[PDB]
Amino acid sequence: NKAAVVLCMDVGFTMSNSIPGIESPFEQAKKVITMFVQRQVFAENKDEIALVLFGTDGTDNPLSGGDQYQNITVHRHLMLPDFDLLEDIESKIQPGSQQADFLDALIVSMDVIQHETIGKKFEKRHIEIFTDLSSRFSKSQLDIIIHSLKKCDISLQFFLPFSLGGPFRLGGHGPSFPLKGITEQQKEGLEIVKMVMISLEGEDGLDEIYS
Amino acid sequence: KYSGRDSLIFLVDASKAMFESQSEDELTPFDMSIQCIQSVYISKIISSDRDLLAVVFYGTEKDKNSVNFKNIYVLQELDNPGAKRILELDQFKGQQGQKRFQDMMGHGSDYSLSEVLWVCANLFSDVQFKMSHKRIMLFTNEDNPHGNDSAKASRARTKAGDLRDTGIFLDLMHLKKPGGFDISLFYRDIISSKLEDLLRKVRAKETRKRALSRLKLKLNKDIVISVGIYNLVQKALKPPPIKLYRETNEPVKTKTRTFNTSTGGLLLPSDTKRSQIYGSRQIILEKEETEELKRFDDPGLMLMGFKPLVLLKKHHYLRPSLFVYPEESLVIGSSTLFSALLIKCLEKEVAALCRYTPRRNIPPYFVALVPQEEELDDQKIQVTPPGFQLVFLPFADDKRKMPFTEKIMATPEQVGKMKAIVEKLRFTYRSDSFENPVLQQHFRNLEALALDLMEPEQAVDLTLPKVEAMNKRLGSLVDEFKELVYPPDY
DNA sequence: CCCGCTGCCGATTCCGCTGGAACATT
DNA sequence: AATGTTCCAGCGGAATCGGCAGCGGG
Repeated sequence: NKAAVVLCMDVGFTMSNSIPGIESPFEQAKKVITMFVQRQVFAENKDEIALVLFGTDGTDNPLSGGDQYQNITVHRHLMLPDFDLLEDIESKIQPGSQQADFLDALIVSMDVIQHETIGKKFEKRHIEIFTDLSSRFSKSQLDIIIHSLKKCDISLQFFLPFSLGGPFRLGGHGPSFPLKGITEQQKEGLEIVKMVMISLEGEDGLDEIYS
Repeated sequence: KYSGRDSLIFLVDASKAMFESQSEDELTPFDMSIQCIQSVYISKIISSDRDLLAVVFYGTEKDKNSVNFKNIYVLQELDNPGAKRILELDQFKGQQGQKRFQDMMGHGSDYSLSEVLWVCANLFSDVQFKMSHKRIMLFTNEDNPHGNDSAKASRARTKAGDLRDTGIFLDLMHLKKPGGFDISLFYRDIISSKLEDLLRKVRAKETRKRALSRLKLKLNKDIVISVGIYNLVQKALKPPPIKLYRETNEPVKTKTRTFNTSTGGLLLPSDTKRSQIYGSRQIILEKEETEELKRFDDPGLMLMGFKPLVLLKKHHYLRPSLFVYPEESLVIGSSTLFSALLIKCLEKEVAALCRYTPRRNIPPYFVALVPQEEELDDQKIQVTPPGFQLVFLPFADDKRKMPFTEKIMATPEQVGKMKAIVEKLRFTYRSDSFENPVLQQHFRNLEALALDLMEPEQAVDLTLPKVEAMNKRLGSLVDEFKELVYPPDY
C-alpha cells in the first residue's frame, strides 16, 4: 500500500561550505533531494514526505529541551508531496549557519514518525540523512535509539558528500574525493555512523551508504 | 535489386499422358500439377503477394496467346496472385475438372516446345516491372517431345539457350509416370521429384531485405564508419484490417479532425497545446516543445568503450537484438575498420559498448555490440553472417526487483530422477517450424473466406505438447518422483 | 538576354518498424 | 487496477523521376 519517507538533510555551515573548486555539498544534496521529490511528485504515487532540516537558523522543532534539539526545523510533516514541497527546496538558498548535530535530527525523525503514524496505515517507514559529518556528535542516547529503530521496524539511509577517504565534478563512475576530502572530525563521524549502522543490521547497512 | 519482384510461369503438359492415371486410382499427373499450382498460389498470396505468377497450357487443341501459335493456351498472363485466379484453376481439380479442361480447350495435339518457350519469353517481356528472377516451372512427364523430329529438338534447344541468356532459368519437375523417379531424362542441357515441399512447405512467411537504419558509428571524435542496423528477427503480426463499406465492399476513406471550441469550427494544428494535470495544477506546453524535451544526441552509435562478453549477464534482455553490419557507400573505407574491430574483438572476446540513437529526436539508449563470427562449411551453411549483434541494455528501472525472500533447496537425489526425465525428453530444439497458431489460423480462415470453399482448415499447432507421448515415454518414474518424500498427507 | 542540354537532387510512393495512446479483460 | 492486444501516428529506406540550377553555345 502506502509508504512514508522522512528526509533529514543538513543545512549547516560546514556542509554548505564554500566550493573547494568542484561543487558544494549543500548543492549536491539539494540536487539529490529535489530529484527524489521530483520522481515522487510526477510519479503520482501514494507516498508521504516529511522533510526536516538540521543545522538551521532557528529551531522550529516539535520538541526542543534546553540546549539539545537546536537548529532543527521540521519543515513538513508526512503529507502528499506537492509543488509547494518542491519549490521549497527550490526556494531554500539560506543555509542558516548554526551547525548543531545530526543524531538530533534522527531522533526528531522517529518522533515525527510516531507523532504522525495515526489514522494512516503504513507498511514502510524510511528516514534519509544528508550530512557532511562535521559537527560534534551527540552521545546523549545511542542504545535506546537503536532499540527504537529495531522495535519500530524502520530502515534508514545515510548519504555523505564526496569525502570517502581526476576533476571529479558530479558523477563520472570514478573517484569521490579529488585529493583529500575528509577531516578527522569527518573521519570519526564516518566511523561512528558505520558502527551504528552495522550494529543496526550489519553489512547491508554498510552497503546502504552512498555519496 | 530491392524492388525486384519475382516471376514464375507455370508450363504444364496436356498432351495425352496426364489424363490417364497409369492404370491406378491414385491421381492423374495433370491433377497433380494443378494441385501443385494451387499450393503455390495459396502460398505466395500470403508470402510474396507482389510476385507475378502465370499459368500456360500447351499441347491443347484451341489456342490463345499474343502471337497466335497453335496449341498454346495462356490461362493467365503473369500478374499478382488473387482469389479469382485460384478459383479459376480450382475449377480443373479432380476428374470433373479434368473433363471441364477437356471441354474448354481440349488436350491432344502436336505442340512444338519451341513456340511455347517463345510464348513464355513474350510473357516475361511484356511486363513493366523490375524482375529479380525469371523462372519457368515445366510440369511434364514426357521425355521426347521430339520423338519423330530432330529439327524440332534443335529449335527447342536453341530457344532454350535463347531464354537462358536473357536470364530466364527453366527448371523441370517431372510428374513420375510410374510414380517413382527412374525415368532419367537426358535434358540436363536445357534445364539448370522435389515436389512435396512445393505441395506444402511454407504455410506462411514474408520476404524483404532492408537497412532499417543507416547510422554512423563514431570513434568519439571524428573516426566515423557508416554502418547499417539490420533486423534479423522481427515478430511478424497479422495485417491490419481495412474499414470496408457494407453495401458495396469499398474502402471508406476515413478522415479525423478536431473542432468545436464550444462553437463548431475546425481547429488547425496550431491553435492547440499539450497539457498534463499533475496533482492540482496543469502544466501546458506546445507540440514542438513536447517533441524536443526528448533530444540528447544525433542519430548514430558512439563507443563508450569495451567490455568482455563475460560480465554482461545474458538475462538482461528487453528488446530483440539488432545486427550491425558495415556500410561503405556513405563513408568509404568503413568496412576495413569494421573487419579489424570484428577480428580483434573476437580474438579478445570483448564486445563494444555504444550509446545508440536510431532516430533524430529520441533519447539515447545503451547497447552492446557483441561480435559474432560467420559460420559456414562445405555444404555452405550460411546461417549467421559476420558482424555485430546489438544487445539492448536495460537502464535501472527497466529492471524490477522481486520478493526474493524465499530460499529452500532440494536433496541431491531428486536431481538424479529429474535428470533421468530430462535426458529422456532431450530433443534438438529446431531449425524452424513452430509457426504461430494465431497467425496460421488467421491465414487459413482468410483463405476459406476468400475462396468460400467448404469451411476453414484447422492449423495443426506445432506449439502444443504431445502430452500422451511424454506420458508414455516416461512411463513409471514421474509417480516415483511425486511421492518420494512428500505425500499429500491429507 | 537567349537557348539548350545534363547532371543531380529533391520529393513522392511504397513499405516497414516503432512508439504512443486506447482498448478490454480478472 | 495490471496487462496484453489493437490501433493510430510518425520516421526512414529505397527506388523513381522530374525539374531546378548552372553551364556552355548561339
